[PDB]
Order: sequence, then C-alpha cells, then structure tokens
Amino acid sequence: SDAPPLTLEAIKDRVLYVLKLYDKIDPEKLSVNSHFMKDLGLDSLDQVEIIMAMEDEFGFEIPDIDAEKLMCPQEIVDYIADKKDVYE
Amino acid sequence: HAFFKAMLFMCSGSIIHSLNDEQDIRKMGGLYKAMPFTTTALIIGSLALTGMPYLTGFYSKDLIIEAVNMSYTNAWALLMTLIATSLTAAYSTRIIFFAFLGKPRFPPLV
Amino acid sequence: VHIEPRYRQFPQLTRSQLIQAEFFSATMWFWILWRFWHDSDAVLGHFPYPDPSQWTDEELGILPDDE
Amino acid sequence: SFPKYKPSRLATLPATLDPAEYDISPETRKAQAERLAIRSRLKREYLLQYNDPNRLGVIEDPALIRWTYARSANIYPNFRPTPKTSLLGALFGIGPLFFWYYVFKTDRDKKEKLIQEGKLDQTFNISY
Amino acid sequence: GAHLARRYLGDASKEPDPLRMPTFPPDYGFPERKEREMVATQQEMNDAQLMLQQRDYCAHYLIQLLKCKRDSFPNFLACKHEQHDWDYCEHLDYVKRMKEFERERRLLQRKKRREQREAEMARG
Amino acid sequence: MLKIIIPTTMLLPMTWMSKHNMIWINATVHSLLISLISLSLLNQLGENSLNFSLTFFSDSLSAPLLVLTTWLLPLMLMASQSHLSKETTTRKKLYITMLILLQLFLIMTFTATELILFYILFEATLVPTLIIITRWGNQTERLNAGLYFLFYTLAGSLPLLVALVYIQNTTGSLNFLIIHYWSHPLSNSWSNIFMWLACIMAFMVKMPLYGLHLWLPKAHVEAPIAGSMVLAAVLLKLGGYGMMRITTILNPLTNYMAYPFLMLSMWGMIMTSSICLRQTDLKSLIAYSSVSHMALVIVAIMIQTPWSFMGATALMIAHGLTSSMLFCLANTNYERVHSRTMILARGLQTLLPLMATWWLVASLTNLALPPSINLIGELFIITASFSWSNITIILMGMNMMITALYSLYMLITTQRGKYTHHINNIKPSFTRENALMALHILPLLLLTLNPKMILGPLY
Amino acid sequence: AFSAPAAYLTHQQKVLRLYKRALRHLESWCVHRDKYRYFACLMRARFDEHKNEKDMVKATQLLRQAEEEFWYGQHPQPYIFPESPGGTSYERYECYKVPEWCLDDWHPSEKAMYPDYFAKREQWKRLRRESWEREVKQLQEETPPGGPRTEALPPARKEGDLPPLWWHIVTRPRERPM
Amino acid sequence: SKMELPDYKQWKIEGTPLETVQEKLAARGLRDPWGRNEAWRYSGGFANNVSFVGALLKGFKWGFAAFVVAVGAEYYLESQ
Amino acid sequence: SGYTPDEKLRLQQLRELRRRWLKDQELSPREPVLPPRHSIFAVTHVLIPVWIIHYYLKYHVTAKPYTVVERKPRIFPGDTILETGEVIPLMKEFPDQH
Ligand SMILES: CCCCCCCCCCCCCCCCC[C@@H](O)O[C@H](CO[C@H](O)CCCCCCCCCCCCCCC)COP(=O)(O)OCC[N+](C)(C)C
Ligand SMILES: CCCCCCCC/C=C\CCCCCCCC(=O)O[C@H](COC(=O)CCCCCCC/C=C/CCCCCCCC)COP(=O)(O)OCCN
Ligand SMILES: *OP(=O)(O)OCC(C)(C)[C@@H](O)C(=O)NCCC(=O)NCCSC(=O)CCCCCCCCCCC
Repeated sequence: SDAPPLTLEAIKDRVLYVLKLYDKIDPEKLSVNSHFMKDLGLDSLDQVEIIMAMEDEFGFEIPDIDAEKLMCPQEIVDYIADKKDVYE
Repeated sequence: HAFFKAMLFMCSGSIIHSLNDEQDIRKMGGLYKAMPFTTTALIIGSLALTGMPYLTGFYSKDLIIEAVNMSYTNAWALLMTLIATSLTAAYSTRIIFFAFLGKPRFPPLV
Repeated sequence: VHIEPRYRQFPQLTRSQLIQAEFFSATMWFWILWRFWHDSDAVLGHFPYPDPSQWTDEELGILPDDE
Repeated sequence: SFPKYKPSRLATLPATLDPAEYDISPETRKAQAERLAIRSRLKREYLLQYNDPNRLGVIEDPALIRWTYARSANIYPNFRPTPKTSLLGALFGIGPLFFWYYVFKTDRDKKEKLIQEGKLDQTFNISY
Repeated sequence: GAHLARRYLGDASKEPDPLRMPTFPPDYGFPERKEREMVATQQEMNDAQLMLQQRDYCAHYLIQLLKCKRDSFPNFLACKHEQHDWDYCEHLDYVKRMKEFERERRLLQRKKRREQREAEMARG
Repeated sequence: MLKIIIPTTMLLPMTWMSKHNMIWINATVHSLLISLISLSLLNQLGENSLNFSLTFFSDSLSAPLLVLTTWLLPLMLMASQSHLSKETTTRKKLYITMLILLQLFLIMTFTATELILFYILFEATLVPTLIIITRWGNQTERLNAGLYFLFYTLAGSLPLLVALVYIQNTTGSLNFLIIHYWSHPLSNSWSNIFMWLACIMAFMVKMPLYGLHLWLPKAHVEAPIAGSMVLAAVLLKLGGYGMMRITTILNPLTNYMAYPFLMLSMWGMIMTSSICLRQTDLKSLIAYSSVSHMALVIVAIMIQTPWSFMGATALMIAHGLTSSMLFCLANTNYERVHSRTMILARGLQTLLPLMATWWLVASLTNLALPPSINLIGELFIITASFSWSNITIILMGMNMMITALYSLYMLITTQRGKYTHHINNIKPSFTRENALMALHILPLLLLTLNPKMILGPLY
Repeated sequence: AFSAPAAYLTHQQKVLRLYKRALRHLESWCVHRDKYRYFACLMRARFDEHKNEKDMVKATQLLRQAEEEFWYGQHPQPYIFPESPGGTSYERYECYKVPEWCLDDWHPSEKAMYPDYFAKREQWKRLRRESWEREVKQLQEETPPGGPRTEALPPARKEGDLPPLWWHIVTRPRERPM
Repeated sequence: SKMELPDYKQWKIEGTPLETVQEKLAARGLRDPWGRNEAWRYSGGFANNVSFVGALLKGFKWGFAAFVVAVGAEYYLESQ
Repeated sequence: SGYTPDEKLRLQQLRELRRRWLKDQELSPREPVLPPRHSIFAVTHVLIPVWIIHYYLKYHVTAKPYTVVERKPRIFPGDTILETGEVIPLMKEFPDQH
C-alpha cells in the first residue's frame, strides 16, 4: 500500500506545525488567518524561506509565480489541498 | 555478476519505494537501522561486487584480474583495468555512505 | 502485518526482519572465515615464486665466458 | 570575478545572463504589454470555444495550417534560381552520386582485376 | 615487472625479446640436453578431448583430474589431490619457462660482454 | 486460368444488378470467394511455368502477386464503404466498377504470356486509377496528382512500346518463353544502349526510381483510401514484374548500364528515408517509405543474382501488405479528425488501445523485424549486394537505422504522449476497422510461417 | 501554474527568484542539514546586506553580478523533486489521465453499472448547459473593446452564477487517476 | 489509525551539531531560525549511527562464534 | 503581494466546485452492478508439454538423419566401452614426482 489518503486536517496541522517551529514567529500569536506581512511583520525573504520549508515538508515544489502570493497559512493549506485533490 | 547486480537493483527499488518514490541519494538519510534487511543485502552485494574473497564476485573478478596481470597485453589497458577496479570500490562506498549512514534527509512523514 | 506512519519518529520495526538480517550477515561472515580457514591458498598463493637472480650459471647451462 | 559563459547554437544563452533584461526602457515595457495582450486575446479566443458545451470536433488552429502550408505547398512559388540555390542543388544532388559511383567503380574494378589475374579466395563461394 | 623497466628504459638489445625467442641454439651452453618427456600419447588426449591449449607436457595430470571429477560426481570436493598434482605440474612448467627466459637473458649478457671485449682487443 | 478471370467479369453485373443496400455485402463475399479460388495458383512446379493456354501462364513469381491482388480487393471494399455512405447508389456502383476493372486488368497483366499484351494491360490499369483519384479524392490537389501520375507513366511507357515492336520485328516473337529460350547477348552499341534505356525506363518510372518519384507522394496523398491501397500494394510492383521479365534480353549490357540507376537507388534510399524524419503529413511519410523500399527492390533487380531476385520478390509482397495496412491505419485517424497532420491528434493509445497495438505491429513489420518476410527480403537483398560490393553495407545499414528511426518516430508521435485536449470526437474503433487491420496483418505472419511461397522462381 | 502571469517581472520578483534558486543549489551542494543551515544563514546575511540600498542602477548591477556568480557556481546536477518538471516522476501518470467526455462513448451495458455515477454526471452536464450562456454574457461585459489585456478571469458576481470558463478546470482527471 | 502529531515543544537543538552551527553563527552576529525544524533528524532513534567499517562488520560476532565452534568441532573430529 | 479580491473569489468558487466534483467521483456501495486441484498445474503445464515434446523428438525429429547430434562422450584411460567391451590401457607409468 502507498501513502494514506491525506486529508484537510492533516495539511492544516502540518503547516501550522512547521510554522510553529519557526523562530521568527510567536507560536501563540500565529493563527490560520494570520497574515505573514501584517499580523507577523515578516519580509519577502522570510516568506520565501517559509515557502521552501513547506515544499521540503510536503515533498513537492510550488512555482515562484504561485508561491509569491501565499501570505496566510489558510492560503497555503488551500493551495496544497487543491494540488493533491483533497476534498474532505 | 547477474546475481549480485540484480539483487543490488532490487535493494535500490526497495529503498525507492519506501521513500515515496525518491531516487536521489542526497535525500536518503540513515536507513542502516530503518531498513535492516535492505542494508544487509546491499552490503553483501557491494562486497561481492568489489571482489571480497570467497564470495561470488571473488571467483570471477579476482581470476580475471590475475589473468590480465599475467598476459601479453596492452600496458594502458592493464592500467585502466586496475584504476577501474579501484573506482568500483569507490562508488560502492559512495552508495553505502550516502544512503545508509548519517542522519535522515527525507521528508518527515516516514 | 500493519505498520503505521509516525511523523518524525523512528519507524516501527519487527523482530522478524531484525533476526533475518542478523542471521544473513552472520552467515556471510561465517562463510568467509570458514573458507579462508580451509582455502587460504586461493588468496595467499600456494606455490613459491622463484627468484631468477639466485639461479646458478651451471643449471642454466652457460660456460664461464671462455669461448 | 569568474570565467564567462560563451553561448552557441546548440547551447543558448540563459535569460538571467542576458543583458537585454537588465536594461529596460519604457518602449520595451509597452512592447511587453502588447505581447501579453496578443497572447491573452488568443488564449481567450481558444478558451471560449474550448469550454463550449455545444462544440464537437477539432478546434481549427490557423497557425498549424499556416505552418503545414508554408512547409509543404508554399516553397516552390517562393523559390528563385540564385547562385546559392544553384550551387547547393548541384552539390547536394550530383556530388554524392558521382562520389558513390567512383567508389563502387573502383572497388569492382579491383575485384574484377583480381579475379581475372587469379586470386580472390573464392573457396566455398557457392551462393551469390 | 623490473624486466620491462630495464628493456624499455635501458639497453633493449641487452634484454631478451619475448616474441623472438630463443635466439641461441639449445646446446650453446649445455654439454648434454635431455629431451622433455611426454606421458600421455596423442590418442589419449584426443579421446579425452582436453583442449588444443591444455595438451601440454602436463596433460596426464589433467586427464587424471577429469576422470576423478567424472567418477565422483555428487561429491564435487572429492578431487583435491589430482587438482593439486595438476597445479604443481603446471607450476613446474612455468618454472622451466622462467628458467629459459633467464638463460636467454644472461646468454645475451655474455654475448654482449664478449663482443665488447673482442672489439676492445681489436682497438690495439 | 479463365476460372479466375470470368468470376470478376461476373462481379461486374452482380454489382450492377444488386439492390441498393446490399452492394457492399455481395461484392465483399464474392471477392473473398475469388481470392480463395485464386489461392490454388500457389501450387507451382519446380522447373517450368504453368502454361494454361497460348495467352496465359503462371510461374512462382506471378502467383503471389495474383493472390495479393485478389486479397486486396475485399480490403479495399471494406475500407471504402465508410467514406462513401452519403454517395448515391449509382456512383457507389461506379466506384465498385472501377475497383473491379482494376483488379481484372491486374489479373490479366500478371499472367499475359507475351510482351505487347502485357503492355496493353499494364497501361490499361491507368484509366480506372486516374478516374478513382480525380473523381473521389477529397482536396483540390487531386487533379494535379492525376496529371502527374498519368504523364509520368506515359512518358516512360511510350518508348517501351516502340522498343517492343522493334524487338518483335527483329526477332520475330515477343512470347516470354520463346524470348527466353532464343535469347542472345546485346552488343555494346549506342543503338543497344538506347534500346536498353527504352526497355528499362518505363519500369523505372513505375517503381519509382529516385528522381522520377515526384508523382508518387502527390498521387498517394491525394487519393482515396482504396486508391492509395491499390497504388502502394500492387501498382508499384508492376515495374518489378516487368523488370524481372524483360531483363532476360538486356544482358550483358546491364553489367555496365545499371551503374547510374544503382547509385540513384542506393543514395536515394538514404535521401527519401531521411525525408520521412521531417514529414509533417502522415500519408506523405508512408509514401516516402514506399519509395525507399522500392529503391531497395531496384537494387536487387539490377544486380541480377538469384538471392537478389528471391529477396526482391519477398520484399515486394511484404511491402505491399505493410504499406496497405499503414495507409488504412492513417485513414482511421483521418476520418476521426479530418486532418492529415501528424501532431494534431496525439496520445491515441490512451483512447484507442487495440488500434494502438495495430499501429505497433504495423510499425514493427515496416522496420523489418525478424523473422518477418520484410526482413527476409531485405536481408537477402543485402547479402546479394554485399557479394556485389562489400562497400554497399554502409549504405544499407544507414538505411536500416533511418527506417527504424522514422517508423518508431511516427508510432511515438501518433500513439504516445498525452491526448490533445480539445479533440473530443474520437469514438471507439468500429468492428469494421479492427477486422480490416486483422485481415491485413494475419497473412503477413502466416506467410513468414511458410516463406517459400513468396520467394520467386529462383527458389 | 494556476496564476495568470504579468508582462514582466519586477526587480523584487527577480531578486526573490534568484534567492530561492541559490538556496536550492546550495542545499544541493551541502547535502547535510547542519552544513546547509550554516551556509544558508550566511547566504541570507549576504542578501540582507544590500537590501537597504536606494540606488536602483547599482542594485540591478549587483543583481547582474549575482546572476553571473550563480551560473558559475550552480550545481551540475541540482536536486529536483520527483514530480517537478525535471524530476524522475514528472509525467509518470499522464498515460492514466482520460478525459471525462470519453464516458459519453460508453456502451449502455457499460453504463448499466455505476447508475448513480451517471445520474450525477447528467446533473453536472445539465448544470454546465444552463450556466454556459450566463458565463459568455458576463465575459462579454467585462472586457475592453480592444480585447483583454491579461489572461486573468473574473469570478461570478451573482448568487446563481458560476465562474466563467470553469468546466475544464473543475473536471480535471486527477493527480493519480489510476 | 488517525495518528496525531507529536508535541512541537519537544524538538530541542541542544545536544546536536545544530548547537555548533548556532554558536558559530552567533560568533558572527547571525541567527539560524530553522534549527528546530531539523532537530527531529537527530533526537530519536536517529541519535546514533554506525561507521562505514562498523557497517561492513554488521554480523561479525555471531559469524566468528559459529566459526570457532565449527573449527573446534572439526579439530576434535580428528580423535578417531 | 498576494491575491487580489477577484482572484481570491474565483479561486474559492472553483475550489468549492472542484471539491464537489471530486466528492461526486466516489462510488456508492452497489456501484459495480455486476450482471449474472492440489497439483493440477504440474500435470497441465509440465507433464503434457514434456509428453508432446518427447513424442515429437523421439519419433519425428530423430527419424531423420543428423537432426539430433550429440557430442562424443569422453574416454579416459581405464574405462570399458559398453558395446565393444574393450578396456583402455593405463596411462604410461607416471614418474610420480611429488
Ligand atoms: C532524374 C533521374 C532520371 C534517370 C537517369 C538515367 C541515366 C541514364 C544514363 C545512362 C548511362 C550510360 C549512357 C552512355 C554510355 C557510356 C557513358 C559515356 O561516358 O560514354 C563514354 C564515351 O564518351 C562520351 O561520354 C560519349 C558520350 C558523350 C555524350 C553523352 C553526354 C550526355 C550528358 C548527360 C545528360 C543527363 C541524362 C538525362 C537527359 C535528359 C564511354 O566511352 P566508350 O567506351 O568509348 O563508349 C562506350 C559506348 N559505346 C561502345 C557504345 C560507344
Ligand atoms: C518520366 C520521364 C522518363 C523519360 C523516358 C524517355 C526516354 C527513354 C530513353 C530513350 C528512348 C528512345 C529509344 C528509341 C526506341 C528504341 C529502339 C532501338 O533501340 O532501335 C535502335 C534505334 O535507336 C535509336 O534510333 C534511338 C534514337 C533516340 C531518339 C529519341 C531521343 C529521346 C531522348 C534521348 C536522350 C534521353 C534518354 C534518357 C533520358 C532518361 C530520362 C531522364 C536501332 O535502330 P536502327 O536504326 O535500325 O540501328 C541499327 C542499324 N544501324
Ligand atoms: O520585498 P522584500 O521581501 O522586502 O525584498 C527586499 C528587496 C531586496 C527586494 C529590496 O530591499 C530591494 O529592492 N533591494 C534593492 C537591492 C538588491 O536587493 N540587490 C540585489 C542584491 S544581489 C546579492 O548580492 C546576492 C549575493 C548572492 C548571489 C548568489 C551567488 C551565489 C550563488 C551560488 C549558489 C551555490
């Protein structure tokens, strides 16, 4: 058997886990609607690093044209779910 | 050579299937303990490939090298054969070192 | 047998695979040691290699530079 | 700093190494704008009929028809005898023929002369 | 290897040529040479179908080893004395070949020394 | 042999008096029966021919060609009855009449025992083919294709008629048997040189020779599928039959008059084979492959050795079957998408798997995969050429590699990759198309089971 | 892939792309995690050094020198994700992707199985048929008389509407269709 | 099934080469904000690994023990 | 700088539609409505083929000359030929130099 059918809850949990292991983000201040630029005060390079971290975690690469405009954890989980045809 | 080369490829396929269809050794961490049977089979195959004494590769490869050393042949061909014999152990070490020793480099979902 | 993913933990192993891998590695090493004990000459050689520079001029059949 | 990269025909120049992208003038910017406009209007024209529920068949691509016509039937009407075309036609059409004729004639002359003079190792040459 | 080093770096005319050998007659320095003895006749080697390269002066031991192999089939380890005897005969043959090479080498040595000495005598 | 000739002349009124909805059924059934009857000509003797009468005869070279013709007519009917559905009954009967007349003319041509009758029927084959192409073709290039075909043929064939009447006046007869038994050497003269050219050039054009081949792509591309099948399978082999019949009187001039043509056939073999690598049209690719195979056959006939003749016969039969199958396969896609461009409809293996395996088997046969009869013929010709000159192997091997290259290139382009997104009118393959493919391909393998039946009289 | 591109990339966009590429190739060079972390922080500092510069000309010049250095130092064999456009599994599953319209060609005996699926498919087809004309009208309203300037599409602006040109996006085969 | 992820606070970079990296970076006034994301590769069962030569001699102990036993058996078989 | 409101809205609507379509791709429990010895393998896949091949080789192939040609068996000094019954002499007094 191959990998189990990854669901929405797993994606959200793992994205928030990776973001909570980031030393530039306060874990209790971070939510799933938290904007990276406003609600956390990070700059463009930090967003690039977060995108690469999620790429490394989920085993697939998000192109630069699509990745540059993901500024919330909900946006990231939505993009990952749409890429993998996660509907539940 | 059929024996150990075929089983080396089968070990590589086991590794690839286990690590979510990953083939690059730069993302294969510590599988010496995570895959004990695969690592023992790959070690035995790499030792047979390099001509470790009294293995299947021994009885053919050492005899071939001895016959090459004891023949009226090209000097350059002899030297190239010896250097290739060294590089065989070189790349076997490459595979074992980069795939089975060290720390994990694969995605967290194991 | 059913084994679950663990997410950053060492994978769950089985006693069967461990004992099988250990048994086969031990079998290989025992075979190597036993064969080297019985058939060492296949590695170290069996017959002595003579030195030509030690041979006497008589058994090679050469006169002492007389004719 | 570092040794340079020399492009060629079969290994072209990368975009990030091309100075034409690091010196931008407003004319180039509006040229890029109109290029994107043409591409977008073509994409819209394709997508309007691609997603049509009532369409059944092959969406005709005028570019493909133009390409095939230009590569097949438009060549001779646009051909003109010139020194380049004349010399190239003569060379590539006659030179190989004369070269192979000379090679085969020489080989068979040698073989026939050897046969008449009396040694070619013809033993067991039954099937011919 | 050292012989290759001497031949390709030193006086090549002073070292034996492996292809053109022997240069000297077989009785140049031997008062009495005994012909080499062959134990197995042509018909025996033909019937054993040994090989066109295994029919050397050691073919009798090879025939014995093949017979022992065929006779004790299921036990493939039962032919060790015959194998050792064939290996020892081949080893002795190789020793004789090395002896021939060395003899030709020092015969060329002596020939060159004698020629240079005779030329030196001619200088007076 | 009238037991085969008369049933076709009876196919004519049966077709013209059948009711409107049973023309195809009757034509197919009775054509298949006629092919079964013609199968009895394969029992050939070992020394001489089968001299039925004063006018007709058969040997082991014309029998496989007759069987191929009789077998090809039903395939042509099955492939034609799809694109003529909207046609009126009268013009459908006219089309079937054209096909029947073509088969009858070919049957008499392959067995005519004297050269003037053979010429008359060999030229009579032109009229039904021209009518088919220029009346039932699809594009506006069919008129030019017909003109090129007709005039290319006649320009080379009229001097053949002049030379034939000259030969009959000089020697007294044109019967093949009397011609062979009373044969005399041709002297090295300018008159003999031009007689050789007149006797050879018609069949050169019909192959076609490289340089005189420009009619073939036009004619085979603009024609309907039945026209393409009859052109590629049978009508190209008339040149080979005529060449191997008329070369018996051209010796020993051939020994030095074949030198130009051989070159044109060898180097041309490469050139046409390279053209297929850059063809954007599938039918043109198949036509150019036919040109290269026919060049190989021309080499085989020109070097004039028994192995070369056996290889030429085998290659003629094998190419007929393979090219017919390839044209039918391409036509299926054409009826799907109404375009001949190769890169239009891609990734068809996903949507048409059984048609994909038909494509694969046809391509494998085309590139001479052993032990097919294609490979047998090509290999016998190659061995004969190597005996002729050991330097020929370079050109032959180059041709083999390029042939494999373009065959698998066409297969990969049409069948593999991903489907074109907007093309949504690809319906499942019909029983008729699959049956047509199977009836093309099964005789090929059954023939490699027993190859001596297509190896010619030199066997 | 899902985003409509612009006519050009801004200087910030180019800098970010070069940063990501340099980090990826550096990770390819430094296979071990700690070494990669050390040299990645060094690279981050090297990028941060010139982020405050105001002169745009020297900024783009430094970007050009950065580009030249990257080409020289790039990994010959950078790590590629398996499903990436250079990876070992890039188009592995394209042979299993079958368009949905193929189901219209099924035999009635084939459609006899999966009756509920074909009922839902008929629902979807009816929805598409009823929404097509509204989609076309909405697309006609919003574009300039000179044609669209970019390939970005608008959403549905009414409660009962659907986003125009949606059928082929929504009915993609799958990522692993078999 | 339905596995749940471990606590994220258990991942400490202390006791790993990530400590050495962090110290060498702080010596230059630089920070590594992703060390905790990599700590799982060093903490659990991946804490220690064998060397190359140690990997080669994976089953040497049992093989040598069996070798000694068999040699002793065949040596004392010579008491006929 | 992130999605524009129109981009976000279109993505959300397309995402809802796509998830609905994927949900509809599932199968109801009855969807595949299907319309209405211990050692046999060795007998059928080994015994029968070997019977056929043995018959074809023993009674058809070997009926013709030279179709089956075996290498001549090796003869060593000391063996006795089954048909002739003769004994090959021993191999000439080995010097026995060990
Ligand atoms: C597109 C492709 C179409 C097909 C092409 C077919 C090619 C046909 C050519 C046939 C080759 C042979 C023709 C002539 C035979 C001899 C060759 C020539 O060199 O003659 C020499 C003689 O020297 C001169 O060449 C004489 C001929 C000079 C005039 C011919 C030149 C024509 C130019 C080529 C035109 C291209 C052909 C297409 C025309 C439309 C030989 O010297 P010699 O041994 O003493 O004479 C032998 C013949 N004898 C015994 C009967 C007298
Ligand atoms: C698709 C285009 C194909 C073109 C093919 C057409 C050309 C074919 C070759 C020329 C054919 C003409 C041959 C004429 C008929 C042959 C009969 C014959 O050989 O009899 C000779 C007669 O020989 C001739 O008279 C031949 C004259 C040729 C005149 C026609 C010229 C045609 C063009 C010539 C050059 C081109 C030929 C090759 C072109 C190849 C195509 C590219 C002997 O007659 P006597 O007078 O009795 O002599 C013996 C006693 N003294
Ligand atoms: O929007 P933000 O996220 O805030 O982006 C900030 C930004 C940098 C865009 C902004 O401050 C800005 O516009 N700065 C202008 C100057 C500038 O950034 N110039 C580019 C600096 S290039 C440079 O020096 C990088 C050095 C490393 C280059 C790679 C060499 C090594 C490659 C080999 C790989 C193994």
